[PDB]
Amino acid sequence: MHNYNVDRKYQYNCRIGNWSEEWELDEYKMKEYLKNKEKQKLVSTDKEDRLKRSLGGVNLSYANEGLVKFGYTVMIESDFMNAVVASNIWDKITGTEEAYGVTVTSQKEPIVRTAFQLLRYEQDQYQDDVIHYGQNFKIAVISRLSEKPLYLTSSHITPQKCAKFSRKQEVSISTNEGINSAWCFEYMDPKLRYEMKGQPVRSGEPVLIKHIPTCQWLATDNVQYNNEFGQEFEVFCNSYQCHNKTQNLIAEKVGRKTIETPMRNQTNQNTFRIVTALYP
Amino acid sequence: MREVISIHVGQGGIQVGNACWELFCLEHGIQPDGQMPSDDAFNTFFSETGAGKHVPRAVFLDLEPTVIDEVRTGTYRQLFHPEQLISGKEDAANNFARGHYTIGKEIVDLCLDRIRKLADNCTGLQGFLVFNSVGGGTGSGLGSLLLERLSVDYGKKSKLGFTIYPSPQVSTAVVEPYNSILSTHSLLEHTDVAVMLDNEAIYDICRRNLDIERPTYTNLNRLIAQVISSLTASLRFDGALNVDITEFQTNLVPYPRIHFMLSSYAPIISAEKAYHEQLSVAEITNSAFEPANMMAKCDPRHGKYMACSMMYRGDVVPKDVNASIATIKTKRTIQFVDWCPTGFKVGINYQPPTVVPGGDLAKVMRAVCMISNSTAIAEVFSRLDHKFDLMYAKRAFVHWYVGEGMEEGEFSEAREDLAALEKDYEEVGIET
Amino acid sequence: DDLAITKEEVKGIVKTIRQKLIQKTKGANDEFLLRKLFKEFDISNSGFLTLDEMNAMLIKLEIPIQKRYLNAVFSQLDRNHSGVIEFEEFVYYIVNDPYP
Amino acid sequence: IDKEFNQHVIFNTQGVQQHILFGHGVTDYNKREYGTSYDLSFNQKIKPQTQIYSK
Amino acid sequence: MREIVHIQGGQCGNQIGAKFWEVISDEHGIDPTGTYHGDSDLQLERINVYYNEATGGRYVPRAILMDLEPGTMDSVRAGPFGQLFRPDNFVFGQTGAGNNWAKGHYTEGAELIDSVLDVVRKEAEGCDCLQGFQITHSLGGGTGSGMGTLLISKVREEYPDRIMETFSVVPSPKVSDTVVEPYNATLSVHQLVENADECMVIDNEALYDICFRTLKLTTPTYGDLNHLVSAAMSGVTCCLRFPGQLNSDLRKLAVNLIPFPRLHFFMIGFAPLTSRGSQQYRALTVPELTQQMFDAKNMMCAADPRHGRYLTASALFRGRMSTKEVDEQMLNVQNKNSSYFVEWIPNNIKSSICDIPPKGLKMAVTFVGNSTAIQEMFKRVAEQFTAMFRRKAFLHWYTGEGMDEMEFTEAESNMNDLVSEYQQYQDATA
Ligand SMILES: Nc1nc2c(ncn2[C@@H]2O[C@H](COP(=O)(O)OP(=O)(O)OP(=O)(O)O)[C@@H](O)[C@H]2O)c(=O)[nH]1
Ligand SMILES: Nc1nc2c(ncn2[C@@H]2O[C@H](COP(=O)(O)OP(=O)(O)O)[C@@H](O)[C@H]2O)c(=O)[nH]1
Ligand SMILES: [Mg+2]
Repeated sequence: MHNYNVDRKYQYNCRIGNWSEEWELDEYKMKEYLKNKEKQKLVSTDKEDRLKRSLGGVNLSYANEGLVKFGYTVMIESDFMNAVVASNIWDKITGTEEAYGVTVTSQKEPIVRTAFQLLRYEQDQYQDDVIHYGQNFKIAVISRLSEKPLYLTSSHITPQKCAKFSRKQEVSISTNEGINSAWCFEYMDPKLRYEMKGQPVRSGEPVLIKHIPTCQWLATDNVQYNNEFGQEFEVFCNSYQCHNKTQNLIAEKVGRKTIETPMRNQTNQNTFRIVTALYP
Repeated sequence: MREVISIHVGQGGIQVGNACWELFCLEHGIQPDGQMPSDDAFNTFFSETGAGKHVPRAVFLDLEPTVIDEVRTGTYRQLFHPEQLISGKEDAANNFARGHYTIGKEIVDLCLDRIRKLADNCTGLQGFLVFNSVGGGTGSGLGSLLLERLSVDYGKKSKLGFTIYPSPQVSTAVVEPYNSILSTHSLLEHTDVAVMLDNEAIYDICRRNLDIERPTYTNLNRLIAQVISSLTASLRFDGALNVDITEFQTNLVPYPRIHFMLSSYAPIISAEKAYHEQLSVAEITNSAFEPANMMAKCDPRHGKYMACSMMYRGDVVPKDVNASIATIKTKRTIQFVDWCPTGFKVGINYQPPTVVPGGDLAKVMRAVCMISNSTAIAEVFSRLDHKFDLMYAKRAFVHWYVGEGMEEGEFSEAREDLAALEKDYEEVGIET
Repeated sequence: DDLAITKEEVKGIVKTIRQKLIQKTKGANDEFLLRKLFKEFDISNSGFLTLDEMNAMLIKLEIPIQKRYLNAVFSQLDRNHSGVIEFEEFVYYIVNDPYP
Repeated sequence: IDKEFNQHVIFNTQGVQQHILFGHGVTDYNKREYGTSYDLSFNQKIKPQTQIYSK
Repeated sequence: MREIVHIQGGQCGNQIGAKFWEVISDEHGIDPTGTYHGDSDLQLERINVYYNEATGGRYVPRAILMDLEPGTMDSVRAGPFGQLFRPDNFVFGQTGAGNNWAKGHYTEGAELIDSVLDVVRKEAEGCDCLQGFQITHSLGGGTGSGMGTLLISKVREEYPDRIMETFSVVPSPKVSDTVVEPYNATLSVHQLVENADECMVIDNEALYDICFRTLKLTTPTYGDLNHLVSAAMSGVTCCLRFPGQLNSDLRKLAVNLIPFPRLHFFMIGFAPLTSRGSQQYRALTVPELTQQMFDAKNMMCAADPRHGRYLTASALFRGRMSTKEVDEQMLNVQNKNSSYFVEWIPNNIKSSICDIPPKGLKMAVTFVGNSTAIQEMFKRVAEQFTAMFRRKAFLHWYTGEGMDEMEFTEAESNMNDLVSEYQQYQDATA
């Protein structure tokens, strides 16, 4: 008179009752796990693959006489976060075109995901390879991360497409090769922004990064975001100018100031640091 | 010069049309893609497009698109005319009222336009063939609407119905007696010749002879196809005694009200034991009249015989046919009616039967297809009337008819119409 | 050489192929219809189109282009110069492009 | 505390679910099979007795 | 193409539909990302039946999620396959029902039903040829049994022509989960006989019995429970999604199973159900199927189907089978069960065939029947209602929301009338 469900029960190891069914269920569960390991769809293999491809090694190119020139691999760092920018390809932005988010991260170790290349946007009168202030270029991702080239771009603010947290202008790594890649350097201080045009850009200095189609500066905040690679902040485009208004139009009419010279200070948020390699 | 137009309405009509036209396209040597390899005997069923392929003279009707688009994806997507596969949007759902009183008109007009176009090209149209299942809502309803529409569009033109009635006990639906009675009421005054095509009797034939425990509907469709081919080969193949379809309503119809009959075929054999048997003309004639060989669940021993049209194909001998007929008449257990001294109509064709690869039948040199009209056919009508009225007594399943737009009275007129038909059959059977 | 393929002719061809897919089935569809041929013949599942594959797709979708015009449009479409077209990129160009 | 190996226990030690119809299943049975009578009979021409034959 | 739209309210129907959509996505080869990676072309001709097509090449289920509280819906959006549903089909209240039928049907239900009615409308004119409606809910709770049935009445009002079926999780007297089922259970079942064209019943107690006796699984949860009910869900609509030798739509099943307008309550069963031991040990054959699918202990409600006579029955075979074996099995089981079947109608059994077996299976059978054994459940329901109504227990929170004893009395009388007219056919003779 073998009867099941007899109040207290032991493991399937004992023979009290209903042990065969439990043991067979356990066997078939690991046999399904055998199927999952036979066909390469393991979540563990996926996470390990992503982690290993994200954290590969890389060499930063050395800088001679501290002058940035096209083709080097350099680090881009927000000073206000004191942190280096990286890209998350695996996360997909909400858009018909394929674009991937970029976030700033405190850890500064040289990684493949954290490295970038500088490329000449369009042929220019400057034949020499030294980069200059106010010269358009395109930032490209390392060929190791993706065989296809990926460029950092932005498109004008729309209520249809606003940042998930910051709600402001987006920055996206996309396959677009259009004019949106046009990025330009700018020297930090208000007094000399205009006159620093046409001068070589040297590494290690506090610089500003501005988009051409929008004339917006790229910057970051203490804005929280979550992804695979720990906890990371946001990078976007916005004008963090000082709030007080100045009579630029009336200064124009009187004739004291001309538009190209700026008059409004911008906060420390907007600063960015180019980082080269320590040793050759 | 001579053509016959085929109509396939209802799901069963569709699945029998597929098999029949596969059989005909193989036996005519035309590929499924539609053009003759080239490495006037087709004008009856196929029509030249002018250069290359051949255009079907067939029409397909159904209210549910699964079978139609399945055929459109099948091997004959390159064969069939595009919009002669007329498909609806909503299935009639086994309801005669749905197919006859609400949504049948949105499709019957298109079908009549199509048949105008097909008949206009044809110059020597011989008649119409109709394929449908009685125990299906859309089948019965659309077959009805088509029959009264063509009855006033043409009139005297001949039509033959290879129709599938529900089996006595082997049937799928519960409400099939209703639409069966209504379909019979619709067709008994509009169909020149109608044959029985129930399924379980032929299932028994297959189990007995082919020795199979597991056949399906495909074999049924194939064998019905072979019967149709045997019947229609006389119009397109040379023979010593050619019989036209017009010699059906003049030889198998003693009275206008009696036009229901049943078919049979011989020999049925597999490829394993065919070479070890005789298969003589006398034997295939004797087996054709064997009571269990009937394709319909009807016992000929319980009624008299009126007229049999039996046709041979192959290298048959008229003298041997006459000898077999003499032996049949000599046998006592088959008895004819007194007022019909001669009741055999024989035709001879020289084309041997075709064999489809992958089918059950083997290659044979002689074959006979027989169509018999007998007074014993009233048994199926009586049993269907019982299955009707037992559940008809207390207004069962009636409101899905009446609230659809059907009037409640028509079942009555069907009842006394079938009663008068049965009285006609049992009055004819008496001796004079 | 008889002639080189001209930009306005390229625009005409792309407009024709761009309009042809609209006529079939419904408005929201034609994306699944284009994807479905790629599923039908992309055996390796890698996601890369080729010259002959695109020729086949055009032949299926009632568009017999010249070999030369097909090479011209292929070259215009690809900048990688690898002789392979990403299916999603081709779909985005043909279907979602504000510019003619 | 388990974190990574917690996948193993949730997968094999009574997670509050059941795994993808594998209780309903039938040596290896995913074997999603499909073929309709028309799609098999009249086109590739396999013998009607040789169809069915459940396995 | 004769597409059907899904609606579900309350956490019960939410779970049922969530797992049903997982089953359908698995069957059709749709990833939780909504992108198709099937193997056949045969999975794609009938995608429009359940999935609409959106930008990016993805598909969206045409389902509506309604509730008076957001907890279970936030759970389902976080669960697997939660990304298939559009964010617009979630509708939720901030109050909840609290197992109060009046709250879910009169005060909060009426004011909230406008949005859900609007969305179901726009989706309904979204489709070309609408086929019907299916609803999944539990009558033992507040929000479901109230708001769902109010939507039932409204939709039946604006669409008198279409067909509508509901899947009702009813309270079992043995397994008790709340103190006040009978009141709102009777209130809901009253409003079902007049509007629902099809209603089929599921019971937690008997479904537990299935899980613990047939499957013999040591510690079942709600997951495999919902898996069984979802398998039953999907087994009925196979012909509308796949080719078969005998197609049969929901209207055909209705007109072929229901004799009278007020007998539209149904009992369902699924086969082959087996324990985790004998999968490779028992041969899958039509005789074994037909034997198991008429086992009384295979049904999902406490009602014993041996205690009455079957009015109509239907079996929907899936997979490649010969038609004869089905036919003779049906007729033989009809003949040796003459005393257990009604006599005045002959051949009260439907056989339907679809040629696509389920995932991981070679054959399957879904049984739907209408029997005089279902009314025993309403005897328990009526006895409980009368006993707890005689002392006027818990009546006053209902009546403090615009209710009075008139509707309770009329619902009780109507349900007893239904029981009477359903039982008088049991002993009827022609
Ligand atoms: N001989 C034969 N009969 C068939 C076939 N298919 C269906 N039937 C018969 O048709 C009856 C049911 O009607 P169906 O043909 O299936 O369907 P319908 O006639 O289109 O009517 P609806 O079901 O309302 O769509 C069954 O009882 C069968 O006897 C077939 O392929 N061959
Ligand atoms: N099958 C099944 N039954 C459930 C589920 N959740 C709840 N139930 C049943 O529903 C009953 C309670 O219903 P309730 O939550 O009050 O319904 P509501 O008030 O409309 O939300 C319990 O007796 C359970 O048996 C589920 O996920 N699956
Ligand atoms: Mg049909």
